[PDB]
Amino acid sequence: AMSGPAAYASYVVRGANLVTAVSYGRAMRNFEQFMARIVDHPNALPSVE
Amino acid sequence: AMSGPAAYASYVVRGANLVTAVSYGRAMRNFEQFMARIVDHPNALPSVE
Repeated sequence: AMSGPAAYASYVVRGANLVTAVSYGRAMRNFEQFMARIVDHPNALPSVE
Repeated sequence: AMSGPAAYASYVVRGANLVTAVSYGRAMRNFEQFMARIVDHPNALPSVE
């Protein structure tokens, strides 16, 4: 007998993802994560943990 | 005799234009001015004034 999740994981294009979605190619999974890098906290090196 | 402008008009990719700029091969003209039409005040009919 094992364990695990009991639901799925949502994916919504709310926010400024929608603005990139309509007039372009697409939007971004992890957009808040993506905005956290290049404007919010740049020049960080790729660390696993 | 005439009056007129005295300088140019700025165009910077500051803000979320840069976020689209690194990933996708485009950037808007005043992303906020484009943001207000689609997510802030949608379906406003286009009028000249």
